[PDB]
Amino acid sequence: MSEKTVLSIQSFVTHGYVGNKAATFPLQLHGFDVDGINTVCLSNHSGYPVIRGHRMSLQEYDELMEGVRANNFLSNYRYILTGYINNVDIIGRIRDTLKEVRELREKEDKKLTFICDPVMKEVLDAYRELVPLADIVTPNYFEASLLSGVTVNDLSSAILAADWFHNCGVAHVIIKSFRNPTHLRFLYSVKEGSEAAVRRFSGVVPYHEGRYTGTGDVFAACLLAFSHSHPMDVAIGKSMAVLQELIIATRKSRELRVVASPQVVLQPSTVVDVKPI
Amino acid sequence: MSEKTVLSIQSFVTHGYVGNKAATFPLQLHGFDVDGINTVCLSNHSGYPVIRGHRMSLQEYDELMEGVRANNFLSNYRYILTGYINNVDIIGRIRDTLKEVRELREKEDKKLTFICDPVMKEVLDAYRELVPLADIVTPNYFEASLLSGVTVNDLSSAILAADWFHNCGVAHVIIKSFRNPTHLRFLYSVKEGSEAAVRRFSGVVPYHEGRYTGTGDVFAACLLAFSHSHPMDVAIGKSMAVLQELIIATRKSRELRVVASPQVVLQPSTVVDVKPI
Ligand SMILES: Nc1ncnc2c1ncn2[C@@H]1O[C@H](COP(=O)(O)OP(=O)(O)OP(=O)(O)O)[C@@H](O)[C@H]1O
Ligand SMILES: Nc1ncnc2c1ncn2[C@@H]1O[C@H](COP(=O)(O)OP(=O)(O)OP(=O)(O)O)[C@@H](O)[C@H]1O
Repeated sequence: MSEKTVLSIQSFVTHGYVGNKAATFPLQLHGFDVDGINTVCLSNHSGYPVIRGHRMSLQEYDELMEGVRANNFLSNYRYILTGYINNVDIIGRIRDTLKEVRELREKEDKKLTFICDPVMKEVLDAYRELVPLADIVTPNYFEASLLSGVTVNDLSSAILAADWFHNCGVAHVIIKSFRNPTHLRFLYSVKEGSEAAVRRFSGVVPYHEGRYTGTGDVFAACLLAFSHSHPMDVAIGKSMAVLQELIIATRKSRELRVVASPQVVLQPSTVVDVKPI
Repeated sequence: MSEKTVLSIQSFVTHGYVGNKAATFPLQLHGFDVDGINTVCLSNHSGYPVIRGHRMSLQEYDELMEGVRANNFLSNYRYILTGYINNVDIIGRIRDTLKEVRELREKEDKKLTFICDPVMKEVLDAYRELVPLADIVTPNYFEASLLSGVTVNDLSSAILAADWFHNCGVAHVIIKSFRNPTHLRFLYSVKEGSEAAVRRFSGVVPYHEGRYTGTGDVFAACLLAFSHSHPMDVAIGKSMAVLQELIIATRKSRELRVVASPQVVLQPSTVVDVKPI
């Protein structure tokens, strides 16, 4: 408990649990004031026969942001969370949105934590430019492979990928999974500065067959929430646990029912060991 | 606990607690799957020096709805909740959105409850056409005065206003307040059909000086939630209590901090007597 304000910039769907709908409830459950910017407002996520809706233009984004800036809302965000954007100009514009906030915050001696979930064209080049400004990044193995140039097959390659992120400026790197078969392994790598020694942690979670929509979005939201007063390694463990229990709860590519299981999001009971290397 | 699906059609702001942001969290806290349609996506509510953002056009609404309809999402809403729309064509279109859902539901022998918060031009005429389809309406005194043609000054006039709503087809009418000075009085009036006797209830809540944004939006959301398994009179009492406690909690035109007080939304402790007349 402290300043729990988040600007969350992600997709929005009317039906299903992805993007800002998936992120906002877990955050609010943990006491966070979430200011949302919906980069798209669609009918649903991919998977269905049909998808429709509105996609935010650069003009619309800029215009929204005029109000947000003019009314001094930028000074009051302790966190920025980005998810699915898929627009070169806007992900390109977020570099600016981030930079306006950080300077506003630093001038009043308050902190800012930018958590970038690099959800993935020319969008890749734009992410390569944005990720260096992140305090925490949460790539899946595919996104880590694309950004770093290193195919993330296993722990060793995951570590080389994570080094790329530290080299471009990122302190905290979570590579959320890679697949001995009946488990998924993750890597957390932390390097608190150029002249700072890197420490790595790894752990596993049981693999469950099938696909589950919105897992990455809920993970990032829980990571933010748990990172507020838990050390990062503990926060990663609790986030992995939330997902592990939610994926099991829906076993009784389909939705996670987070709303049906709020105590799981608040207080996961499954223990995930995030073990130092 | 039962089918807790809601299609909620209201405004959305990035900053502040109004519209769909104000409604969605209380509903989710009570276990509801909320499918949101954001009729506008603005930077903030009225009150600030500047307001900016996007307003949904008829074309956009229709296009969104194509996806929602095509994917058979309409059949799975137990509730429809409407709030701030302010667009003749769209509030005009909601008549259709409502009618598609009701027939889909009736054909599978399931129920539908439409709660209309008639937030208020040519918009008035359009509401006069939409309100007859509502199961529950939640006008403030101004909106009851505008719709009915009767100035709602006191209990007697509130009752004549409520009669207008029953006459055009509405079973459950809540006139949320009118101002002996240190209290606000409300009226709940129920008439379960043309050939059904009207019953009325009234109660009071302590008046608190100042303005508080989003009270109507949170009230309607809590009413829906509490109406699910409580009788309506009890549900009105609990909703009035939630607001009464939230307005007191922010005393320690400014925001209600619902996220800071989730147990108040789930389990209000203040008792509001909804007394039969
Ligand atoms: N069967 C599963 N599918 C997806 N995620 C799982 C599964 N089982 C466990 N998880 C947990 O969910 C977390 C997020 O999964 P992943 O790394 O695939 O993100 P993602 O691919 O972005 O997910 P999504 O695309 O669904 O948002 C993983 O770190 C993992 O611990
Ligand atoms: N000082 C107050 N201001 C507003 N609402 C209050 C106040 N004190 C108690 N309330 C409760 O809040 C409920 C909603 O208020 P009201 O009927 O004014 O809706 P509204 O005018 O639509 O509010 P808003 O415009 O803020 O959404 C009332 O029924 C009342 O019981």
